Amino acid sequence: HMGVDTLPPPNYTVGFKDLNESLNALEDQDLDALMADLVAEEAKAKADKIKLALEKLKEAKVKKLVVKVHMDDSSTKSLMVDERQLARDVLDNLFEKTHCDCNVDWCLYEIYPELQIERVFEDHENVVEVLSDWTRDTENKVLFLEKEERYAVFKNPQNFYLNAKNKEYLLEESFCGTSIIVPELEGALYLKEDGKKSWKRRYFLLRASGIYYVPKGKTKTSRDLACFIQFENVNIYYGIQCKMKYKAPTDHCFVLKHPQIQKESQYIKYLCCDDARTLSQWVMGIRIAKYGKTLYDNYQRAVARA
Repeated sequence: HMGVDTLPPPNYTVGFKDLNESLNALEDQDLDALMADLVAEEAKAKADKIKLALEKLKEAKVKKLVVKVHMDDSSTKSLMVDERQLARDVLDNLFEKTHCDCNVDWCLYEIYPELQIERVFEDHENVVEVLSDWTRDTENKVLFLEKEERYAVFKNPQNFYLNAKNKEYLLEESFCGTSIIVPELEGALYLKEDGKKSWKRRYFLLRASGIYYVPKGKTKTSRDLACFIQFENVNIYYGIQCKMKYKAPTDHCFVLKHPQIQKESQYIKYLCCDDARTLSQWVMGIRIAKYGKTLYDNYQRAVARA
């Protein structure tokens, strides 16, 4: 019932040289906002140099991180992020700084350059929590960009649960109820074998708790199917260049990985779809499954800011 293991059996700045460079990278109002919290022309260059040193003598309390966020146009922004802040808050901060259009597609996006995987942050996720799993010498980056797939189901619920008013009923039925209705989603995918550049086609089914399969005949798709993986154990990511790197049949790949793992590992599960549409279906479906009603709330909170 538990399925495959996603783990083997039983930092203060991210994107900067040291705590100094990160604080030197803060905007004016932000540096002053930190000073306000921390306590309880040539003169500017020296006064803000002392604010730095004063601030650098400030530990305990609500723990803080300075996070470099990478923008569309290759610029960056350094944000103060304490451990109570969700992606929703960091987003709200980025909407103020950038004066963007505040559409629902804007999101934080993590990239793992070594593992070549990437995913949206969900808006309810604790930013510090996510970044804590990263190593000291990490290549990982946080991006601010538009991903119009992130709330696909809420814009077009008919495209996943296989008119303005009917969409409403579908979502209310699917989300605004006693329990979440996960899309009826089943099909063949290619599962990468542990530690090998080889892939096997298996028939898989989406359930609220995880991905399930038909073991070996066992009455085909009956109701005594086995558990491949539970969603509580993993985040879902896009896999990049799985074709070239692992001989994946296609480049339409998702990756299921425990947050903690930061290196090539056989506990990381790679799945390959036949086309881009099947990938889209599975990613949205697994996200609906894992996050349920929270995802719907995330959507509603975003539409309010639009």
